[PDB]
Amino acid sequence: GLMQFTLPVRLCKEIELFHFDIGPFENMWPGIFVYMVHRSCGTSCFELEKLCRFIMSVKKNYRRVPYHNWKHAVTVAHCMYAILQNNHTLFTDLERKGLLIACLCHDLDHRGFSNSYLQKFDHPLAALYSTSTMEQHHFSQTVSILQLEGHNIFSTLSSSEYEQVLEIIRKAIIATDLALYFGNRKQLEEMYQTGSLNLNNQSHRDRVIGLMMTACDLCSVTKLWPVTKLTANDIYAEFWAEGDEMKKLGIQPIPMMDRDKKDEVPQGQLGFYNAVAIPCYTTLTQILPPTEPLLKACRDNLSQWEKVIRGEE
Ligand SMILES: CCOC(=O)NC(=S)Nc1cc(NC(=O)c2c(C(=O)N3CCC3)cnn2C)cc(C)n1
Ligand SMILES: [Mg+2]
Ligand SMILES: [Zn+2]
Repeated sequence: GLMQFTLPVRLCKEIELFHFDIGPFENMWPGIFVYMVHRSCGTSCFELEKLCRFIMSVKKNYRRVPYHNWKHAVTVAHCMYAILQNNHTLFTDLERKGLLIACLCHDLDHRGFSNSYLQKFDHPLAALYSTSTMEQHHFSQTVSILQLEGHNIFSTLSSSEYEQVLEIIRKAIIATDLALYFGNRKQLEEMYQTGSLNLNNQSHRDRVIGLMMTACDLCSVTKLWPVTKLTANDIYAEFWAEGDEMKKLGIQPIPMMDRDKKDEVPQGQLGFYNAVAIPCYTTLTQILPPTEPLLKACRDNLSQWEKVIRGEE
């Protein structure tokens, strides 16, 4: 109970920053996650033994895919950690508990294919969950792992506190379905500009947690340029595999996913930053002023993608 995790000095300091990269040493990522729960939540939120057992089962159930992998899980949790730490007082004891767990769990057992590929493949999971297919899977896998023996990290919550935190986690994971992001951000835009946004309204909180989830999920666009650029390679390695599988079903993939259309990457990054990333971090920064570094770093990387187009790299 007196066993504080500590990190080497450069990590200890850099981890507080939004643009922190968790590094290539996989064996340090569990320790980094625990460090963030202890600072974000307290050293008493979770029985350490149960937490460590939970983390290692969660890790085991991420697959060896180029992008939607255990490193993505921890990177997304670290972004949520930075948001929580820069907005100390806005979040309940329960949201702080739930949201680092949701982020760690948000892509459990991902295979590196979109909902669309499953629906066109006719994957069993598309019959069981008609919308937000993978995301209902990820939540389902989260509940499975919580119900393994010695894995209930929530065991000392009351029955209703338990139900609230599993409900925070379920909405949080559903919200990582980017198809849902657009409406969620539009509504947050109106609510904030007409002045009706009320953080005491549970349905409003829900939406603000969903936008945080999109922001943390997309945080590859908010890293220093060399991190952003090398991640883009992993992201496209999955996209191109999915395009290949689309061709195998006899379907021209969208060009984003076609590996014969690599030259169009820089212009597709512009679209994505313009239609998705910048609007996301904009609305987030309006709602949560201290998250501004995410917007500023996204705009830096947009400017780095325009330089790629101008043959300046
Ligand atoms: C209905 C489908 O229609 C459409 O194409 N809409 C849209 S969102 N297209 C789209 C999205 C891109 N996304 C990214 O590059 C990306 C992601 C991302 O989308 N995901 C989902 C898994 C992680 C995360 N980080 N980064 C850099 C790029 C281009 C060229 N196009
Ligand atoms: Mg996902
Ligand atoms: Zn994700």
